[PDB]
Amino acid sequence: LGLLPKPEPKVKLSNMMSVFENDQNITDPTAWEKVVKDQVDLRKRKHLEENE
Amino acid sequence: SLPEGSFKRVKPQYDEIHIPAPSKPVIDYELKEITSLPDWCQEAFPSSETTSLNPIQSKVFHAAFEGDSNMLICAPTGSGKTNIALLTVLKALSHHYNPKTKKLNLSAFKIVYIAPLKALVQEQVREFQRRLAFLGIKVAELTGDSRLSRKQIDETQVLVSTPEKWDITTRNSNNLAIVELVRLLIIDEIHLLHDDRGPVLESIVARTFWASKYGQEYPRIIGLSATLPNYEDVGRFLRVPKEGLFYFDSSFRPCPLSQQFCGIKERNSLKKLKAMNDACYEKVLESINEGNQIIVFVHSRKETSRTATWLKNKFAEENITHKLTKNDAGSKQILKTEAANVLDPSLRKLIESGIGTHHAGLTRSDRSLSEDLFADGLLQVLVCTATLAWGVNLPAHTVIIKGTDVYSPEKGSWEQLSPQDVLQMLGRAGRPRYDTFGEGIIITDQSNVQYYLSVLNQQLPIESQFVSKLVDNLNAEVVAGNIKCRNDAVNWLAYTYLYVRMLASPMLYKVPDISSDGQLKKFRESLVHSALCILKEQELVLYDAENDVIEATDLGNIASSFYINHASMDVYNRELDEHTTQIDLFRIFSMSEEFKYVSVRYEEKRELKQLLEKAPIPIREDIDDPLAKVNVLLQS
Amino acid sequence: REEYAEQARPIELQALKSKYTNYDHLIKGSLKDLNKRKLSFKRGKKFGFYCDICNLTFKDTLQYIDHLNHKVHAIKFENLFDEPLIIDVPQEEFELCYHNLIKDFVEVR
Amino acid sequence: TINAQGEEIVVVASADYESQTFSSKNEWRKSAIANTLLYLRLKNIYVSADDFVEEQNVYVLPKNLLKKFIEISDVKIQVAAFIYGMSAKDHPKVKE
RNA sequence: AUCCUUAUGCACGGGAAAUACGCAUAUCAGUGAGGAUUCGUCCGAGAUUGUGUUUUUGCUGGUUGAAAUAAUUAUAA
Ligand SMILES: [Zn+2]
Repeated sequence: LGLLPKPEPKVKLSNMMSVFENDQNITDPTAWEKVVKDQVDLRKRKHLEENE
Repeated sequence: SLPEGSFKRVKPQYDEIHIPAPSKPVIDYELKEITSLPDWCQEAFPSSETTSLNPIQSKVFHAAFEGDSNMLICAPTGSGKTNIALLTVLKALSHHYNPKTKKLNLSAFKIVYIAPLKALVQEQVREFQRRLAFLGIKVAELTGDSRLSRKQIDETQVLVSTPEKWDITTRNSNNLAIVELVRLLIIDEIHLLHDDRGPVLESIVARTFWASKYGQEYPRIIGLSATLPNYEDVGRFLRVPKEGLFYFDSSFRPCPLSQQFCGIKERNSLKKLKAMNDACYEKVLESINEGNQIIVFVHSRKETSRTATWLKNKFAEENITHKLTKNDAGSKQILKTEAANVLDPSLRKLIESGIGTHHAGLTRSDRSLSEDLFADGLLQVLVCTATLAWGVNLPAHTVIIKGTDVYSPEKGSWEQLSPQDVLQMLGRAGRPRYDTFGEGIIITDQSNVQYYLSVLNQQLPIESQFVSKLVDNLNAEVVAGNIKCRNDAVNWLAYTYLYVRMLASPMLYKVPDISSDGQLKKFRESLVHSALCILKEQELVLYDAENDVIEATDLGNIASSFYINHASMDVYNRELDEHTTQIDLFRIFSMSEEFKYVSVRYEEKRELKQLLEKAPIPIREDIDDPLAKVNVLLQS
Repeated sequence: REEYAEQARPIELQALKSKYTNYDHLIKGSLKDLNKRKLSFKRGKKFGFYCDICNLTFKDTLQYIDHLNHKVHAIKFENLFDEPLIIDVPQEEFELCYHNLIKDFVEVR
Repeated sequence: TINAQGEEIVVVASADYESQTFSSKNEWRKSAIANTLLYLRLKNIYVSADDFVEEQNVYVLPKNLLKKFIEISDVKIQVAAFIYGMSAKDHPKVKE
């Protein structure tokens, strides 16, 4: 119904190469590295904030 | 902003925000009645339905008789403007026309009404005839297809002209007597200045003030417009005395416009278009159950027919009968009488379903037919291009604008819907005469909604595009002989509309001078320099940099007379040659800059192909090129 | 609207006759021969073969002539004016008429 | 179109695409369009220069008439006019 | 207060499978379903029936012969 935002893909270091949905996966390689690593560390850090 | 959005609905395909209808006006005033008028003016409103003027009109009217001064009306244009103009006309007539002696003084006053479009000119003229018939006035059209000659202007009193033809009439040196005789200069839709025809209006305005100083009696100038910001700056452009300025917001509109957006969340065009069609269908389904007659605007004319086909198979899949459940016998009759007889763009079937369409590229007769049928109401849904909002007054309860990106040959790129067009599309709405309020709707991409909210609030100034038309206007003026030097040019440019706008916001319109030259002397003179270089290159005018002397050439005079653009002019200059032949003549004609906006079409292409085989005058270009299409149309 | 509901619930004509009677001139609508012409059979297709009696146009020749040989087209042709199509030989037919064939033949020749 | 049915010949209206046409270098279109470039053919003008001899009469032809004749002429088809003049009093053997 | 054991829920992460995962106004079932054995006995949890999906469930992205350029009006006669 659209009350929640459509989920993005869940990237990892393995799914890194295979996700073309978001841009820059090749075009901006190290920025993309910062996006996937920042997103993984964001889910992990969100987990730690949940336990905390 | 918060008051504007009251209520927001979230839907799977799209997020729709529903703006409530505007507020009703506070009454600090008396509604002015008709019996308060003098003897002759009581037939100004021969059908007096209310016997009282609308919220906008009364105050502006009595102010208009009270002062003789330059006036400006920023208004919803809810039919309120027509009567006001009529009444000022009657005043001028009374000033040159005695109350006791009922002989009308014909040769004294002259009147001009500047209506941007030929069709709207026509409509206006019938209105003026109806209202002014009792004095015995000739109200006739001076513009374009009107084809009035040297004499009839002299015979006539009230004139209704389009901006272009009025410009060209007043530019010509011999008629200047008529120009002096005109006391009353009415400018309808002064908001046109935003668009590139607006340059003509500001040039006309400049000519009225600056060009006639030898007789030097300045006519009454009345601007009439949709409500717009920077009204004050507009007055400083014209003369306007502070009291003549009347700013009225949309709260004074006859039918309050309920503003509605659907943001589209999709990106790729194949699903995006489908989502838009689904949204449109949903809106139509909500509307028609209420007995709502509806218009759907689109970008292109080819889009219209396919859209209507989509509504026919989809809408009919849902329910066939409800669109016509009433007078199906007479609907079958009238529908077959209209569609089957004159229509041949395979548009008959759409008419027959009872969802019709109107666009440039539909026959003149078929065109009038579609208008009339949608007026009667056998047409529940009307798919349209942008012609109707701009041209025709006929309102319809629900108005949907489908899409954002329009293709402009100006850029050669897909731009967003321009505010000045969006607004006039929203103007046609629930009918002021019959229905209570309108439904506006904009089918749009969500990212640009943030932009459309603001530009739809009408916070945007009338943009001055004088930069393109400066050169041609200056050339024409030199042909008039009014400018012998750069200083004269910039004095004329002080009465120019870009001048005011530069003063307001120098860096927006790219004034480098800024702090230097409060009057922008050196900026004005620099623009004149820039103009006279390119003009001199086109051998339009004579100019010298250090000595500064101006004179008009023959080519410049020709461009002034036939109102050729400067680009068209230099194109003619080089492309015409001593040895050029019959084949090349058509090619050059096609190259004329006025055809830059022309382009070949895929529905046109079969007839083009049939033509170019049997065409007597050969074409060096080929079917894909618009020039070839132009000159084969010329041959036809 | 009311009229719509109700509907839901000379010498030139003699020349037209003179046309649709003699076929030798009617036979040829093909004068274009091979040519390209740019633009439910009712009220004409603006192209094809024109039958004004029933207001139908036929894209092929055998349909245009065959329909003409059909009774309905002859019934309408008669209902236009008269019934000559249905209209013994007491020797005056070949004497006077045949003599008119020789006479008119020499007049044309 | 005229078409042949079984043991028959019938005039038939056609459709779709028969419209492929060649007509490339021929008829009016291509040569007439090619005619505009004919003023360019007089920028370079040369003849194999024959020995000048007073024994036989010699002709003097102007550059403008020739140019106009070239303009009126065709790239393919032969265009031909007559030419007239008279002997000047400087040389009777010269024909202008 | 620290550390540790079991279970549950919450989730980061890492895998494996979906020929499996279920549901039942159904029947029976530690008051013993269902199986093993060296013949002494041992293990103790689902079994029967019907039915849904099951070369899959919900969403996205790209490529593509799958397909989809507004209006207007100006001459000297
Ligand atoms: Zn017939």
